[PDB]
Amino acid sequence: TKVFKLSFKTPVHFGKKRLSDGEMTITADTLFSALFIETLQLGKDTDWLLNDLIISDTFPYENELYYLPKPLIKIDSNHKAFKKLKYVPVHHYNQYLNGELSAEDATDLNDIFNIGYFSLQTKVSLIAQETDSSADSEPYSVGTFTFEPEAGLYFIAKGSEETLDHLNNIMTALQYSGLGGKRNAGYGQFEYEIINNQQLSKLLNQNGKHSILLSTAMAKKEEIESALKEARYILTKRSGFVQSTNYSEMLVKKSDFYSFSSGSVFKNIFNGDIFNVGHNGKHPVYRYAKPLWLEV
Amino acid sequence: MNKKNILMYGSLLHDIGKIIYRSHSKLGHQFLSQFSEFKDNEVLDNVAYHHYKELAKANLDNDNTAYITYIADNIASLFNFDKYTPLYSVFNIVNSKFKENIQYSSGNYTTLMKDMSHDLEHKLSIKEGTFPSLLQWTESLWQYVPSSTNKNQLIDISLYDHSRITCAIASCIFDYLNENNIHNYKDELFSKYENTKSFYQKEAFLLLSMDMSGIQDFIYNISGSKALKSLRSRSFYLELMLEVIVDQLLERLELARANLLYTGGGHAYLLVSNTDKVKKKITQFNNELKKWFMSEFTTDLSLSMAFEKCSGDDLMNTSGNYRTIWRNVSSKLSDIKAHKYSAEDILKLNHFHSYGDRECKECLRSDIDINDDGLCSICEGIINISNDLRDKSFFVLSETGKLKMPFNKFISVIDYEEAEMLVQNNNQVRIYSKNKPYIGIGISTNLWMCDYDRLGVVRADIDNLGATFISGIPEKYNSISRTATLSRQLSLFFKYELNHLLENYQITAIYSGGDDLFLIGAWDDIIEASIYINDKFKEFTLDKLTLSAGVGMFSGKYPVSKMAFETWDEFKKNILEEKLLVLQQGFSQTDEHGKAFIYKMLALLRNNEAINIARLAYLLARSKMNEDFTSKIFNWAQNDKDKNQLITALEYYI
Amino acid sequence: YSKIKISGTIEVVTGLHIGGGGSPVVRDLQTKLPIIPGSSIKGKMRNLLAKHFDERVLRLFGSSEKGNIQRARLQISDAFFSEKTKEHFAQNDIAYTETKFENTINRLTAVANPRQIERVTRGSEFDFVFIYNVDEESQVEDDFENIEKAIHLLENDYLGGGGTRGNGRIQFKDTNIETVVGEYDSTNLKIK
Repeated sequence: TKVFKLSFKTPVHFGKKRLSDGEMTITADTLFSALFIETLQLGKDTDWLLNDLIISDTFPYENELYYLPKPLIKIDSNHKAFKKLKYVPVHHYNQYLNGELSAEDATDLNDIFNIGYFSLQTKVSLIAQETDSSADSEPYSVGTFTFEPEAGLYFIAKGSEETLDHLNNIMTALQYSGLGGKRNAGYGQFEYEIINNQQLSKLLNQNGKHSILLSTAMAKKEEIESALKEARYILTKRSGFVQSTNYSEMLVKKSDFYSFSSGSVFKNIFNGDIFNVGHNGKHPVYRYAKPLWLEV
Repeated sequence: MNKKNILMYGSLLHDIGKIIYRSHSKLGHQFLSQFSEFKDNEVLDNVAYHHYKELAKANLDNDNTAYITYIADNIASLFNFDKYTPLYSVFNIVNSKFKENIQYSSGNYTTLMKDMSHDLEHKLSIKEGTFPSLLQWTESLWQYVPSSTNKNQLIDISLYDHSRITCAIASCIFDYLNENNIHNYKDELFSKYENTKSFYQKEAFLLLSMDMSGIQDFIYNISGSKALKSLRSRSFYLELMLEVIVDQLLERLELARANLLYTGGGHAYLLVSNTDKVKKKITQFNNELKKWFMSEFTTDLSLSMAFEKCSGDDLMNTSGNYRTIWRNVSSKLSDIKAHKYSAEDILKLNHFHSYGDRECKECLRSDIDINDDGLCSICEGIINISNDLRDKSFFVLSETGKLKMPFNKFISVIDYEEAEMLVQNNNQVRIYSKNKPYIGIGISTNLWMCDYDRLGVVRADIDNLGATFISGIPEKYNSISRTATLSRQLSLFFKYELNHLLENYQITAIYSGGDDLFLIGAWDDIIEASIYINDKFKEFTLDKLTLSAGVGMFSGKYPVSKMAFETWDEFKKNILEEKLLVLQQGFSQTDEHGKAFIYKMLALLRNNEAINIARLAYLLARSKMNEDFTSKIFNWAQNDKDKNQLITALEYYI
Repeated sequence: YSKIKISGTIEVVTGLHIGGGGSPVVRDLQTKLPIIPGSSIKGKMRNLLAKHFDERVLRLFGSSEKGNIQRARLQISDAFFSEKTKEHFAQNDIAYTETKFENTINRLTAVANPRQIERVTRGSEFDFVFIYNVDEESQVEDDFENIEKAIHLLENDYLGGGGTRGNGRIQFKDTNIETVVGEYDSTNLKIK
């Protein structure tokens, strides 16, 4: 159960809906997809790395601070500053759950949150009839994000030791390919470091009555009734396309799927599952929904 | 007449007679005793007997609407009334006048009296469903008529506000008492002061609130070439969905349009009765609405509704519990937002493999089904309503239309003459307007929406609006009616002054309302109007509410859904007023000083090193600008603050 | 299955001008230092190599628009100033970016219309990285020959705007090729 930390040195585009849209963090779905396809490019055995690996969503970090997303618990007071905040440092993570975080404290934390910036890159396309004959060029836009020199992303993983070694190898291999969006266009390379934060390790090693879903998950058919007993949650529509499956890419697109977001609180833990979103393809296409809980 | 309607009509005019005196109960009764349409004895009794001294000997039946009208006045609210008392703006008292030592005159009330007799003679008619018209006329006519002119009381409450809140309260009371199998109101309430206090403490009202979930993302996934035409209609569409939703709700609860107290953003607030049937109906309607949204959007928009029990005694700000119930309903709303769907709901949700085409180029949405030329159905209707939004101003809820509404209904657009034809047709229609007053055509609902028409984009939010809406004025003016009137003023400003002031600016109004101002236009015009709007706000808020605003310059033809996510006196006086003008004059006096010369200046300033100071000096020397102009630029460059200001001014210069 | 890494430096013999802002040049909105967005490299390379002739282009860069899925075999990232150029310029106190004054003459009027173009400074060096994922052992030699020709063409051509008008000639130095994924040898692959 080691955690990986990522550095890019070149901006990467994530994106939610349109190429000009930009993001800082990705969900476990994309990471699982990318790691899987990288395994397939290496051509190793997927079953081991199919139903044994547990991954968190990606999370931003700064020079020396690690953060987690905001738990959607019901705090009874200001209800303005707390809305604007997304991420919490580990220093006061349990303090916020208790209620020690002050409104001015939230103000301060939010102030420190400068961990990158967003930008729009313009690109022009002359593959059209602009060069061939009488026509115009095709400008379009992309959205990219530039992390600070000591800023990047990290995930929290758990599984068997053999699973961890395989993940290590695959992560190395992927290091040089991309992630995010326009990988081949010059965005999203990375060098990674495995660091063990004692405090975060403790954070994973608590025990309590609540539990914070850190990944993008959704229980099976036969667990949902008992899972949804007392929860505070957000649904997050996940859509997207697929790579080297059927003849027409524009014809291929995994069906819109829904999962809980990454700040929900649950009473009854559920194991998740890797759901097939496949239809009319030459292979099954995997979307990831399996939780990693922080039990407090 | 329906006894509830009799209540409605009488309550709405219970305190009308003040205006006649200002030109009481008895004066109102005599005046209203002249008119063929409104000559109902029980309606006249409501006006003639809204005072305790009058109720003492009225010898009315144990079941009389006059007693309900009396308690409505008390819940909504030594006694020397000055007819010349001016109405005071609450905004001062919020963080502690209208037509500054101004004073009203008698003739104004007489003028209103003539106007009211005229509109009573020709414009108003009594029927099963004509209350809304009467309320519209009352609103239009009384909006700056003081309700109470008591010298020892802080006079800031409209007669219109008084009337509306009283009518709503009375309606609520009537429902609650009738549903509680209570008919002898004389003994149920008026018997003893202890019995009156017992009813005050008795939970009789619910505060109900509504909230759209998905404002930003659904308003903001536009990438097509019709960015203005798309957004202008999208904002209106979501707003109108809200309006039709709430109106349907108010119809179902058989309640009056007065009972709405505020709408804005996705929020809306209503005062409804505390009965079981009401709660069942709320349950059913909520389920239905959720079904509709899920049949429609499934994530992009949802409605959460929450209600809380209350007694009017707290509505009297008795223990400051009015703010507490408001915060409780806000937390309740967030709890409903968290639990949006059930197990079976999502069970269907994740199992729906359907043959679908691709995203609408306008609608960044895959689920909806394109038909021809990469165009779906709902989006197509959005383009149609955009084209008719400017020219045509009247909207109608019809069974056949171009816009799909949540309650299996459709919206179309018409002319004033077509609306008159619908009155003759007697169709189940409601009129939705472009801020059109003095209409009086069928159900003439003057809904408020501000439709006015590199690029500059300015986005502004009220900073202290969370506190103003709830805490507002501490401990002494937190009456339900009073915060309502504060809301009313803010609403009317943000939907009327936003129309009026924009006249001289090359700006189209994209999103205005609640506390959100989302404006786009010409960069220079955007900046200028933003300054104008800040100053005008600081006038109208009497420097009590502040706004935070940002302006960003974006290239044309950009996807605005990406522009939006991008987005004082110091700026006005120092940069624009001082530096910008002198620089402009100098560049006027000396020509050839193109972007080359200025750009060398920019280079000189941007590299903050002393040798660069010397370079800037020499370059200035090579120009031919008046020595005073060059010396001022050099002196400004020396100061870090003044250099940053000069840099900004010159960047504006181009 | 192996990946081959190709890193080196490119020198601006005559000033370079990409200008994503446009008359600006591409920068980082924080570092404010010039960069050359790799996609521009990719586009120029593709236009050249395709003009040299098609399957090979598809193999190299990938299109997947005709129903045939192959996936890009080449990844080209943007480049940056090396520390070397930065330290030299700071020591010698040389601005990074030049502002060239241009002019245009109307005919039948003979009037002057001033123009301004921001060019990257002569002599600066960019560190570039290419990644070639050899998906077919029995073709990689061929591919590199092709990539060689592409590089070669660029050596006598320009990037970006006004390249006919006299800017954008670059040079390639200190190219080293290393294998970083898999166990495939790279001691014989050569690029100048």
